[PDB]
Amino acid sequence: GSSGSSGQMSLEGTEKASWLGEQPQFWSKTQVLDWISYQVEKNKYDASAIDFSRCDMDGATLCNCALEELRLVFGPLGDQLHAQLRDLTSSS
Repeated sequence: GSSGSSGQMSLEGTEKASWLGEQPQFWSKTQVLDWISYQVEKNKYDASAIDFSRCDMDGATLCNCALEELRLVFGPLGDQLHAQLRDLTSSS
């Protein structure tokens, strides 16, 4: 907007990620929703469409879920989330 106008609210947090270090297949009901916020805050998504109530996937269900599915549970944001999950499982 003008002279910053961003980054003036909650700028502290350094305790690793609850979903960092473990594959997407061994994720918990919390880790999942926890990973979403990360992609929702990075993609600048309003996050006023996704249905967290529908995201009951613990972990194995997320990696097993389908593309169109993630798009119906996380709105149009799924298209972006899937791309990420596709790399997590892919591994090196």
